Amino acid sequence: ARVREELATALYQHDAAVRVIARLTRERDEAREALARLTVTGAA
Amino acid sequence: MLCALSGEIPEEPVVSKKTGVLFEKRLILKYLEEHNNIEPGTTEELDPETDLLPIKTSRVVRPRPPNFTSIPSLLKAFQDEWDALVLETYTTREQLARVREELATALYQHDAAVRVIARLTRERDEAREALARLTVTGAAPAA
Amino acid sequence: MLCALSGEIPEEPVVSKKTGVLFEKRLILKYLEEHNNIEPGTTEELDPETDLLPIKTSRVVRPRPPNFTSIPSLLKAFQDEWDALVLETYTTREQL
Amino acid sequence: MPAITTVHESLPYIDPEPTPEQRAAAEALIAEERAKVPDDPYHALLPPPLPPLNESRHLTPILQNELARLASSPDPQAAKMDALDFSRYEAPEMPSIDSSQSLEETASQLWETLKQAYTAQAYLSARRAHLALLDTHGKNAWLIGNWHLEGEVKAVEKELAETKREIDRVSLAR
Amino acid sequence: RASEEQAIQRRLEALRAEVAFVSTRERKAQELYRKLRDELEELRLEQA
Amino acid sequence: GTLDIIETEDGEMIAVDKDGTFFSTANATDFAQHKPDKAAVDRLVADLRKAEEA
Amino acid sequence: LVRRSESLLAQPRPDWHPPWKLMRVISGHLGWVRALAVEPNNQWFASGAGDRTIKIWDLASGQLRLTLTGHISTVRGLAVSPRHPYMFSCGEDKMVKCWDLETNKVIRHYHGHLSGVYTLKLHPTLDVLVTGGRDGVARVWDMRTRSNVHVLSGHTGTVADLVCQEADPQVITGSLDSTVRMWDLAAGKTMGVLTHHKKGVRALVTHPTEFTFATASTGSIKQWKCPEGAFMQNFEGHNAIINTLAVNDQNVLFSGGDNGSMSFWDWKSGYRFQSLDTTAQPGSLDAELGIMSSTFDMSGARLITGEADKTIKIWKEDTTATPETHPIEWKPSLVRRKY
Amino acid sequence: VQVDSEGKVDYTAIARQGHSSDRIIHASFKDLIPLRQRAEAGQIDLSRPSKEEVEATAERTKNALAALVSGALAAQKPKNVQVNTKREATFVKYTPSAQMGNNTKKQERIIKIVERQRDPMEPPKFKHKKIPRGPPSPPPPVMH
Amino acid sequence: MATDVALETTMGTIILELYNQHAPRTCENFKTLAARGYYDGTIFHRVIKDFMVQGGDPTGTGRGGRSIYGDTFEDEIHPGLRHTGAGILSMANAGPNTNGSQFFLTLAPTPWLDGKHTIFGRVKKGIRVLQRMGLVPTDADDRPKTEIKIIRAYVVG
Repeated sequence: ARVREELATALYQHDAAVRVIARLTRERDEAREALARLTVTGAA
Repeated sequence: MLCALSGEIPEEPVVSKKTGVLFEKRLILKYLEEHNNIEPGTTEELDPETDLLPIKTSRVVRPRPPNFTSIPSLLKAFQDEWDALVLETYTTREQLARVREELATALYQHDAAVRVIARLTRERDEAREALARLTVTGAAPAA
Repeated sequence: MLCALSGEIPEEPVVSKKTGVLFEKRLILKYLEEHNNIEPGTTEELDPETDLLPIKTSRVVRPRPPNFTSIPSLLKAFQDEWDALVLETYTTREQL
Repeated sequence: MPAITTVHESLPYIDPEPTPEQRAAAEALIAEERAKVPDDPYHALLPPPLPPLNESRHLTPILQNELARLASSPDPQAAKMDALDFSRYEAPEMPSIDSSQSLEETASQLWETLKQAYTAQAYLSARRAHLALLDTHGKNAWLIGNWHLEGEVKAVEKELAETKREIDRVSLAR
Repeated sequence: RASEEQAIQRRLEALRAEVAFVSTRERKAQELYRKLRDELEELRLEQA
Repeated sequence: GTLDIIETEDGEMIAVDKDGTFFSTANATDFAQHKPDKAAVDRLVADLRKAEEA
Repeated sequence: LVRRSESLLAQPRPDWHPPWKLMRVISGHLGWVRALAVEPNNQWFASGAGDRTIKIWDLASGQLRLTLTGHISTVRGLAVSPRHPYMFSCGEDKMVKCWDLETNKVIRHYHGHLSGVYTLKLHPTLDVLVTGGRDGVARVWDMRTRSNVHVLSGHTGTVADLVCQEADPQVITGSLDSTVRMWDLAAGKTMGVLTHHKKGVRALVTHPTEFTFATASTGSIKQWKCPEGAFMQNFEGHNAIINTLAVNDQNVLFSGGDNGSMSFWDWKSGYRFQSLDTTAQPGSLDAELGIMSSTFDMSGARLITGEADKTIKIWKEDTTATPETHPIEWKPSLVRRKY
Repeated sequence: VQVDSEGKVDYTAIARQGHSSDRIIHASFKDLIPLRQRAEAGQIDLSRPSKEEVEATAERTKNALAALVSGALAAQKPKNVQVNTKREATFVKYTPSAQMGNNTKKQERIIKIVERQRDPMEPPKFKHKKIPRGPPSPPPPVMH
Repeated sequence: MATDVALETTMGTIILELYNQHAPRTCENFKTLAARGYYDGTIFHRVIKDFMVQGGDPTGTGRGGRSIYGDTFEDEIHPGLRHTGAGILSMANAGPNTNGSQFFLTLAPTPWLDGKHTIFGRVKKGIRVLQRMGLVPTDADDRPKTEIKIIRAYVVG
């Protein structure tokens, strides 16, 4: 029972970490694309 | 109600004075002797002579099937129950080992996910700091 | 296992700190209010908040029903049969 | 109580649901991080391993031998132990007393058959007494057992419903 | 739920810090624009 | 549909009532809709007039 | 059938109260004493009698401080104001007088009762006095302007009693038409009518700490719960015309019966812990035995009764009494008690 | 015709006929039972209202009685000459409905309402009529 | 098949049949709201003589709706069912698809609400209760002077 509770907590933490990593990757990709577009354009 | 130690009806049900968990008297005494007078599932110390209060009530009448009306039939049923209990204990041990292996794998995966999330957060913070501090220099034409 | 006053299976069993009798919580509260905090069957006073200890059931282990196929039930039946056979053998030996 | 104390910036009820491609990329990054460094078998979050059969404080040596015999079987679910001698409790047939058999040997065989028949008759009388007691008190015993089983099932269902309601309330608040 | 509450508090603090930094950058840009307008007005007054 | 006719296993016609509106006309809001016939009203008026003449 | 409660907690077990004994008898009045009013500092009390005088007596000594005249008929009401130096008398001469106690003179008249006035109550928080009489009307008067600000109509008999309390129902008028009326003071409308009594309601009282009151007619005392007037219990066993009623801060109901009878009850349980019969002053007839008015002092330790043999009787509770000398003889009977 | 909780014809509409909903009317045998013995009755709160509710009721009742005192003082001694030249107008937004046949939507109106100037010397205009008393409120059931 | 729902009113009992094969979603919405105790204790807020008995509001005003599909759901007009007499159970809306938790018992043939409201049932037993519901004094805004409180409405079975 202790091992099953720890495994359920670990699975929930892994799902939360996967969602957080996906959100962070999306934010970093958006920031990189915005920086590239700002460097390409120049005029704001 | 059922005994906390075995999950069945206790012949001599006794409840902890601090925890309120009912269990068989012999099973509770064996657990206290094995765990040095510690209640099962708790870190508190349980006195077998002071913290245990017996429960006085009517005896539980078990339903007797008509098939187990003979001594050889009762012996065969007892042997089958013992074999089933041994098989259940072996299956529980195997399931506990598999759950421990899965928990170790999940802990390793969670540590890897934490490290990857830290690296991605550092990269995203660096990108956000670069974009926020992006001072617009003079866009001079290529003369 | 049943309530001392209600006589049925209590969903929230409580045990007296002086007598150890299991009963229902509402039935014990009604009996304490009616008899001025007196436990049923005892002339000593019973505190509703102190002398009554609730019973908590843990579902960690698998539930074993109280049937004839249980190992403790089979052991008790074998012990009762052995005691009856020993008493019958002693009576038959005395008669012989 | 779980020992997981890591904090990850995850908002399932607030942030958008990641796509399957994004989930696959996150899983690939997690696998790359897992291949970057070796796993620690002595992690504090991981509980201690199960002890052996001989090292168990509650398992007896006979129980350890039975567990070893069950584990040695290819099918532990179908691993049935050897049954006892149940043929001795049946009706003892007449032994074939040969003409060349001695008087003492025939008398010993007849005495053994008579002892087996007496044991079978005692078992049959005990079965008849148990059947009489069953015919006397079976309705009451079955009613009491069914009431106890129904009460236990109702208590288990009430506990499960309370746990589900608490989980739903916690999920709604979160 | 406990982890989500802690992460929500941390993300709210981080978003507040980022919004404060963006507002400070906008205020610095507004001050630079005001200084440039004042310098342009001074140059136009000096030239005329 | 308020009263239900059932031929039971003994082959006798039983008539069970869902409500209690048949036995006593409590729960039956059509107790106002009862109209006594001419003979009963004439009997009542005749008895009251007999008490008057007494 | 309406269900009852079988818990055996619907009948409270009575608390022990010591019995009461005669202490004093004060002569000098030449009429039946019908009014009684203890001043808020518990030093003197006020008796009004059939000789149309109001006598002020020292409570500790029973010694005649003063006699005030000015009524011409029997004085029926009397009230010493806890917020003003005023005393309030009503009479059978239709007069409602306000006496200034700093001058011992009548300074105000509250005119408008068409017949003799029987009752008079001061509102505990407002500056209002309430009279009822033989005209079937409870007049609600403003103290300052002498203005009859409410005419409480609806009774068809003599309004014989009346209580004022700080919460709704602010007026409670018992009448000789056997009804009790609960009145909202702000509108002048009947909140409720209680018709449980069979005969003329002559006595009312309110409990000092509980939000309940009691009414009394001949052979019957009824305890009721405010603000809905739900019937709480019966006080039973006083088979006489009950003129008065006095509950204590220690939960004592005192019913005085016109034939000279007395009952001391425990308020919460309805148990009669004492049943007395008063004695007449020498020279009186048997027919002159009767408790006509009663009150407690502010301490609650003395019962003052004005009696139809023109007397004032002080009653103390017995200090040499214990629960063993006077045991409670109450048992939880199991009777249907046909209501 | 209404029904009660268990289901029977409810006859409390006859006792309550002619009375408002806040009127307390005892009309059943259940009112003759003591509160402690009255079936669905557990804990009964027998405490006086707190100082907040007591003072709120005191304020409300003394405002009503103060209005009555003002009316009684106006009636008791009139102020010699009954005129008031502070005749401040009251403005009313009146939206007409359709009436007398035609159903065209008439324009909404703004109406100035001013008290009329009265002669200070004018005596009371009309005599007082002695009309007999109306019937009382519908009497309650007799709960003996 | 038609499934039954029992309105326990302060006028009598109304047993309604519900048409699963003609307008399903409204029918399990009605069943789920009735069995959960949601329609236990509301009022019949509108009564118009020879037109309507309409109720189901949690607030008793005309705006409440707590349908099991969120806050509202869509219309399910099937042309086989038309408002054709006294006692028809229909689901009422306000204009386009706004179906909440308000039900609508037609008291007379009303062949002008076809296609605007979702006919999803019928009064099976107890039409005299609805007839006495229609003949109640209503003051100005079709709300009755007295209260026609609903207490219970159960699947019976």
